[PDB]
Amino acid sequence: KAPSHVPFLLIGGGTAAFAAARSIRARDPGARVLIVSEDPELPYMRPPLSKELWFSDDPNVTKTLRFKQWNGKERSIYFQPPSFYVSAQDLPHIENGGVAVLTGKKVVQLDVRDNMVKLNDGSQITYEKCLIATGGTPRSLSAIDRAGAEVKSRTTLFRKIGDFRSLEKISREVKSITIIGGGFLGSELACALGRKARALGTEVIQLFPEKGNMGKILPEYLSNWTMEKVRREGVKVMPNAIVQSVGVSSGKLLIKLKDGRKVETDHIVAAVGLEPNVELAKTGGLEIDSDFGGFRVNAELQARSNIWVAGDAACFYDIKLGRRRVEHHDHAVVSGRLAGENMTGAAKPYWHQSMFWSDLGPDVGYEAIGLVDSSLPTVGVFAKATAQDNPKSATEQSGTGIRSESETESEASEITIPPDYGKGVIFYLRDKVVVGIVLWNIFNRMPIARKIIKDGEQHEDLNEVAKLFNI
Ligand SMILES: Cc1cc2nc3c(=O)[nH]c(=O)nc-3n(C[C@H](O)[C@H](O)[C@H](O)COP(=O)(O)OP(=O)(O)OC[C@H]3O[C@@H](n4cnc5c(N)ncnc54)[C@H](O)[C@@H]3O)c2cc1C
Repeated sequence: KAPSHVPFLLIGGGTAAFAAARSIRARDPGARVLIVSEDPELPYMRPPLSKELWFSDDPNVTKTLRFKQWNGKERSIYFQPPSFYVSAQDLPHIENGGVAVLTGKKVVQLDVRDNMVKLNDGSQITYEKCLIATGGTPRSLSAIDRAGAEVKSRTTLFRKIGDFRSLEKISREVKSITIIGGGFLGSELACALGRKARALGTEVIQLFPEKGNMGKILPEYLSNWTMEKVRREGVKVMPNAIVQSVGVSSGKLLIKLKDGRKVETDHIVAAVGLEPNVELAKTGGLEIDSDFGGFRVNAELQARSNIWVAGDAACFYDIKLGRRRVEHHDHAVVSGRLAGENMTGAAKPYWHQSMFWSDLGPDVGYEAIGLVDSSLPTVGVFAKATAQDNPKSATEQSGTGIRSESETESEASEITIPPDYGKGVIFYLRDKVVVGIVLWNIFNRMPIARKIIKDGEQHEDLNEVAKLFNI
């Protein structure tokens, strides 16, 4: 089925590859683009898998994957209808070109000098320009790694459609599920599973070594508030939990913690970060970053004269922060688009400041930008929330749940300071300069946050700065 040659080859069929395909076709209306995708699905967005797809009373949603946004309006998880793609066989000579996807196929060898890749089925494909957009593989716990096949078979590493379907099934079938990891994803899943368990009368546990949810990122006040929110959903949250081992004890999973607590459960979900998919660097002879992970690229996202990297797999040069890798939807879209533009001769640098967002449900959301690390000095400024300061209202206003879309990618032109907390802004500092911002239930203000960080001025009074965020 695979053609012998394609002008544009995109390795991996995720968010970054789809953005690049769209960019290439916009700039070159007759372009011929092939996406090679190891997963059996056509390109789709990930955020709904831990969010709106769980907030449903319709059993058909697991089959269609057409979810309802917080505003009640339906959207498909897929970036475009399957009929918008051309067949890989037709690609070389179909009038006006198109975008094809080879699903269920892995690129296993990259030969840079020969502009060639080899698939797992032995197929050889040459390219003129290549994007690596392979994303990452979920990290496991060493305690699970060392526990043997039975424990492993009863642990979900949450990333794909397949994991959504298998976990949604498990949540209807078993009595107890344990999430390991306190980050945004672990916490989203805790809230999603918690809501399911309430209707079924079952148990959800979330455990992590930090003092509270998102403890590596949020300062203690807001980390603690989040833990209480998750507890209000019915979830048993266990902070200061260091996993010693995991075994099977008369049919149940048994998690032993260093402090002496034991946790008995039916299934485990791990959400403890990501290992960038860099296997192709071996045969490709490409440099990887041993400190931050990922393929090292220049300002234009090039690994080689005709090889670019975008999305989760890229270790890029952040304009403010230096060598960096992120796991942001926004980054995958903007870096993928830019790769596509540069593959069609734009030669433009990656200067975008990537934003991140998380919704715990329709009532609580976060946004983040820049260097966000709870070990840094911070200043938090908080206020009571208004009726509009929640993900649902933000989605009602914008028409979308993908916040990188509603926020805009832009930075504000100017930021003239105007002359039971439920929202706020948190500034992360270096010598009175703001290097990162977290927004709690404040929407449509990311351009202001980008402007503050880009300008890099010293600020005498952060309480004045907070007025820009309507605090
Ligand atoms: C459940 C979940 C929820 C998330 N929610 C948010 C959110 O709310 N906000 C936010 O900012 N970010 C969120 N993220 C992160 C965001 O989704 C990612 O940053 C984004 O998916 C990265 O896109 P990508 O194209 O780089 O990688 P991916 O989407 O991982 O795509 C990579 C693809 O390449 C395939 N592949 C790998 N190797 C090969 C190979 N050799 N040959 C062929 N194919 C290969 C993989 O199977 C995969 O399909 C979430 C992530 C997850 C998993």
